[PDB]
Amino acid sequence: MKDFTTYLSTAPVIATIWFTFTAGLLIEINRYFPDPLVFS
Amino acid sequence: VRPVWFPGNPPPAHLDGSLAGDYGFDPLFLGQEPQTLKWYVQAELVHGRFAMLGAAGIILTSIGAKVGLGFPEWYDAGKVVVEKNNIDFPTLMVIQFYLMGWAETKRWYDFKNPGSQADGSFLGFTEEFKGLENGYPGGRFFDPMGLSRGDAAKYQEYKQKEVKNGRLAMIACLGFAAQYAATGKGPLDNLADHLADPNHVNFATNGVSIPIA
Amino acid sequence: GITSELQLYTTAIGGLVMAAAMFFAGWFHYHKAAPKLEWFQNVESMLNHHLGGLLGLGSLAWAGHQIHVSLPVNKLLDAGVDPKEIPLPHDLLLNRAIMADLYPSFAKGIAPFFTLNWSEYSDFLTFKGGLNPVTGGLWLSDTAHHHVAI
Amino acid sequence: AKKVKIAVDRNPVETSFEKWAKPGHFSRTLSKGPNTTTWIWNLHADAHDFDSHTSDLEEISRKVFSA
Amino acid sequence: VDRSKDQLYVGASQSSLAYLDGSLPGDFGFDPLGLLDPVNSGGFIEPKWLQYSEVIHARWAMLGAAGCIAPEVLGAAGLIPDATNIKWFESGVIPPAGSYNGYWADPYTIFFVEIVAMQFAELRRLQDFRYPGSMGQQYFLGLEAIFKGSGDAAYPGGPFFNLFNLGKTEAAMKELKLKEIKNGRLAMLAMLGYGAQAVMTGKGPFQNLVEHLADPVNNNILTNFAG
Amino acid sequence: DRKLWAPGVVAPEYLKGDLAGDYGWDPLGLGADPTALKWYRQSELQHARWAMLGVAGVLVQEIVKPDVYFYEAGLPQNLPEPFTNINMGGLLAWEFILMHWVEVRRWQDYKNFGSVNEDPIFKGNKVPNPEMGYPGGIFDPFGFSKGNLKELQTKEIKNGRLAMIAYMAFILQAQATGKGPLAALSAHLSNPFGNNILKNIGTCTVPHSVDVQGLTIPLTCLWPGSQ
Ligand code: CLA
Ligand code: CLA
Ligand code: CLA
Ligand code: CLA
Ligand code: CLA
Ligand SMILES: CC(/C=C/C=C(C)/C=C/[C@@]12O[C@]1(C)C[C@@H](O)CC2(C)C)=C\C=C\C=C(C)\C=C\C=C(C)\C=C\[C@@]12O[C@]1(C)C[C@@H](O)CC2(C)C
Ligand SMILES: CC1=C[C@H](O)CC(C)(C)[C@H]1/C=C/C(C)=C/C=C/C(C)=C/C=C/C=C(C)/C=C/C=C(C)/C=C/C1=C(C)C[C@H](O)CC1(C)C
Repeated sequence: MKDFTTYLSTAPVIATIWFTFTAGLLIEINRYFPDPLVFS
Repeated sequence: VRPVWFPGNPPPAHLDGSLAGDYGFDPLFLGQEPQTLKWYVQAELVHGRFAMLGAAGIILTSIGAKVGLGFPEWYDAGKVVVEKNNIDFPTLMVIQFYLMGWAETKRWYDFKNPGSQADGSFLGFTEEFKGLENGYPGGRFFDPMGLSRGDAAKYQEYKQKEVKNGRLAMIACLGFAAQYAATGKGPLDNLADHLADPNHVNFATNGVSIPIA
Repeated sequence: GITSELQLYTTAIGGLVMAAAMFFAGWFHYHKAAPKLEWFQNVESMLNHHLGGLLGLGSLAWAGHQIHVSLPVNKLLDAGVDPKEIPLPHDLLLNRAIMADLYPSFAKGIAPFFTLNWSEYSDFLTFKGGLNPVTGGLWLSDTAHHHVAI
Repeated sequence: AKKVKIAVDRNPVETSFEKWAKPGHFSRTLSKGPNTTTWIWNLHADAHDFDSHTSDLEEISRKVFSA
Repeated sequence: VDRSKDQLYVGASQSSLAYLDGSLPGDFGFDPLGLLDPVNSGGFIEPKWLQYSEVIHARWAMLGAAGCIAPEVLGAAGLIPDATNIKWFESGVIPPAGSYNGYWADPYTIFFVEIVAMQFAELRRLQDFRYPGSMGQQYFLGLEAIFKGSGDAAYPGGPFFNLFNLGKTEAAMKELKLKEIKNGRLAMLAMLGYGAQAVMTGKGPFQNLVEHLADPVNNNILTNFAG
Repeated sequence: DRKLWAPGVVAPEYLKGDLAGDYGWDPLGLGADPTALKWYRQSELQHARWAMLGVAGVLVQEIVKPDVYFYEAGLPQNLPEPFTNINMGGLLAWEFILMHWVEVRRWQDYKNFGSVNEDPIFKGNKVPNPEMGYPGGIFDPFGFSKGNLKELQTKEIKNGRLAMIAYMAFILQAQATGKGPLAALSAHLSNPFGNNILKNIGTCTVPHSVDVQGLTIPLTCLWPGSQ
């Protein structure tokens, strides 16, 4: 298992997870707060 | 030499038989790292003990509903309690995470630092929160009858019973959810229907589990 | 001859089973039973199997699907029959009488093939050419004879 | 005349995640790790160039077949 | 292939005789595709698995060949009611071909029992091939005493699988293994015959025999191409 | 040197003729564990002795009261005049209390042999209990055990094993034909060919359930017979 979790820590895999998470957060915010153009 | 989940296959190296309920079952090597295994041992015990409470609670109330004492089904109890007693759902939910948050966080930091909760910081209590083993608190509060402070051989037997009954309860709770989804009825409505006609009322004839049938 | 979402869905499941099998074969033939160099160098045997087996049997099998499924279903579709009233493909396979209605030569079974009376199958093995005037595509009876000949 | 027959080797390569955690393992040049960003591009350009990783034709063929 | 008994069958080749030395039961030197050559063997194409699999197919086929025709024969003799006198392919194994309603449960209820029963029987048998003698070690309600095997997966023997300890001598046991394999190969071909004849004719194996005897010239495969 | 269950078989290494009625028969090797053999020998005696009472009860009752079907004698309305329509719950209360006592007394003897030989109220009364399962003393008032005990034990187990098979024959015959053992025998003799198992095996004459003073008791045949 140590080696497999080491593989999951490589740059492409971390980038995939982090950007999947970051994209999910941005998509879900726009799902619940649609069409935001200004801060009120 | 000890019995294993798949007779003939040697147990994996990291399952040496010391833990309760050790049958060499870890085909995905999820607990290979010793520090991960300690965390998972406690996770299995917390899951098992919650499942045992849930299975017994579901079974008892289902019996009461079956014999017409007025209890709701487990999948309807939540709505009936709040509406009948005029309880704010969000307020009850917040109180639950306060009380569970306090107990869980103290358990969390005893795993990270064993015996750290016994320094007297919580209201002056010292021994009751020292802990005995990973996942086995012990002491006067968690073991008031001291069944872990008597016969060592008896204590090990109880550990084997606890985890096995715990695993069975976890499976049973999975059954309650699957059976409610398939049949839409309560656990003892399902049991009563099966007993009336075992050959023709089972998962193979419920119209869901075997779609091709 | 696909007419329902169920038939499409079942093919998708089978594709995943094949996908798993391909990935298993790749692991198996590299980590477990890896061929030796002499196995790869049997170019004569490889060509025999890829010509007769991969292409020959593949074409024969597909011709089998066309004769027993594609042609009957597309014949009824081009006649205005509603897709849900068309017999399911296995009913065509198991009931020679239904096929004999669409193609009378089916009433004679496979005997004309074995007696070299191949002209009997002219009702579903054709040489029309051109295009089907209803659908604008090739006659499926032509493609079926094509794949038999191939 | 050589007989046409099935011929394999049993268990040639152990199934393990050890090399997944060692980028560039397949090549003698890259297996030592990066010192410049050119290493990163070289890792991907050479990944499937099997014959540049070894001269054994049998080893190349097995990689081709499973790929 | 040469039927009957012979020193070597038709398909025997000088190449096959290099490794087919006659030790295995039923070794008539017939391996034209050379699937039993030990050199550079692996996977499931190896002498042990292939010989084990042939016996397994032989034993299932012998049950199937007798079981796929028994209801028709006993039904003809009147020993069983006509309601259970059914063709092997109409018993519910292939519902599109016909099914029998009258079992104590629907075939999918029965099938689940088959899965659980066969998983235990089959996976335990597998472990004796992978780890010889391992099924006699772990507790199995005291039944592990009869699952020790003998070191040869195809012939476990023991107090149950060899109930009457037949073939006590090596010569006798060798003779019996030959008889088991030849009856098994005959049964395997019979099952293939049942399947092809069902598709070709749509009738049961017993009807096909009765009709061929009634008029052999007008009832055979050649006349069954047409209708 | 004793005769075994079959010719040419070899007795298990743990069956040396010490026990009465030892034919070296253990196909499933259930007795290989020495602790299990002692327990299984006790249960064999219980089945043997209860079965012999069962056969004698069915046979004697059928002769004395031919009009009563032993299979249905358990219904309260069929009880003799003094006990007719007795509360079955109160009747079960006596049996549970009294059988629990004697069975736990017998059970504790297995757990710790020789520990419950003495009367618990009137001290001084004891049973010899020479062997487990053979109390003696008050249980052998006529003193037959003071002789060739081993021969008698052989006779007991031989007749007991025969009675076990005999009683299950009564049960299956009752389910298939709905007649008692002697009534079934008379039916066979009158029409040996028209009345036998070949025709009756397909019929199960037991209802699906019966009502006993307001409690519905499920019933079942031993096979999926046609109701
Ligand atoms: C879980 C099983 C498993 C494990 C643990 C291993 C382990 C190993 N294999 Mg084996 N292998 C497996 C399965 C496995 N293999 C399978 C299923 C196949 C068939 C394809 C093979 C075929 C194979 C070959 C041919 C070779 C190995 C080799 C290796 C070694 C290096 C692996 C490596 O660096 O991977 C890291 C690589 C990756 C993560 C790339 C994954 C590529 C796959 C096909 C998915 C790509 C999909 C993706 C969507 C493509 C488009 C991307 C786009 C969307 C951006 C190592 C001992 C190599 C070696 O040196 O052995 C001695 C070698 O030459 N393996
Ligand atoms: C690969 C292609 C292919 C396939 C699979 C089929 C298949 C079929 N064709 Mg078609 N056909 C094809 C190509 C094909 N055809 C071509 C190219 C032509 C043009 C010349 C035709 C022309 C044609 C005609 C004119 C007719 C058919 C018919 C049939 C059906 C009956 C055949 C028959 O009598 O078999 C005879 C016997 C066999 C094929 C042997 C079967 C052997 C079985 C599977 C053995 C099983 C053994 C095993 C041990 C069993 C275990 C059981 C288990 C439960 C234990 C069948 C569905 C007939 C029909 O009724 O169609 C609806 C029919 O009339 N075909
Ligand atoms: C390009 C494809 C390909 C090729 C060339 C090979 C080649 C080889 N494989 Mg591999 N294999 C493949 C794909 C392939 N495999 C796939 C997809 C899988 C996953 C299921 C496997 C799983 C596999 C295993 C588990 C084994 C091999 C073995 C072998 C060797 C002997 C094969 C043999 O005896 O075949 C002759 C064929 C048979 C003995 C009977 C196969 C019967 C199949 C299952 C049914 C018919 C399939 C047919 C093409 C389509 C039927 C359609 C319809 C009528 C139903 C050989 C090196 C063996 C080995 O390593 O030997 C040393 C071995 O043990 N292969
Ligand atoms: C592996 C081979 C095989 C398989 C899968 C089948 C399958 C089938 N056979 Mg076939 N059969 C076979 C071999 C096989 N047969 C053989 C070799 C013969 C010749 C002897 C027959 C003769 C035969 C006949 C005559 C009939 C079938 C029928 C059937 C069907 C119903 C089965 C049934 O009701 O079982 C019932 C279940 C059992 C017999 C097993 C009993 C299981 C219980 C739980 C055991 C209890 C044990 C207990 C200790 C009591 C022991 C008492 C004893 C000592 C007296 C089914 C399709 C029937 C059919 O086609 O109906 C339409 C039918 O009439 N078969
Ligand atoms: C392989 C054996 C086999 C199997 C699987 C079946 C299966 C079935 N039989 Mg059939 N049957 C068989 C043999 C078998 N039968 C034989 C040999 C006879 C003649 C004695 C009969 C007589 C018979 C009748 C009269 C009826 C059935 C019926 C049935 C159904 C079950 C319900 C029932 O009443 O069973 C009863 C049958 C048995 C308990 C026979 C058990 C046979 C065992 C498993 C095999 C060994 C028998 C052994 C050689 C001793 C035979 C007797 C002896 C005196 C020679 C089912 C389809 C019933 C049905 O649905 O009819 C429409 C039904 O009415 N069977
Ligand atoms: C106890 C018994 C019967 C008891 C009957 C009684 C009290 C009946 C009472 C009544 O009837 C009356 C008087 C009058 C009725 O109005 C009322 C009732 C109440 C109905 C039968 C046991 C019957 C028991 C039987 C038949 C057991 C058979 C066991 C066999 C054959 C085992 C074989 C093997 O186990 C070996 C030995 C070794 C292994 O290696 C291999 C295998 C094959 C597994
Ligand atoms: C040798 C050699 C050599 C070289 O080298 C190569 C080659 C040539 C390739 C080879 C060959 C081979 C072959 C020929 C084979 C064959 C096989 C078979 C036929 C099988 C069967 C097989 C078969 C089988 C198993 C079968 C089985 C069956 C069964 C169980 C059945 C059952 C049943 C019954 C009773 C009845 C009911 O109602 C139904 C059922 C359910 C159905």
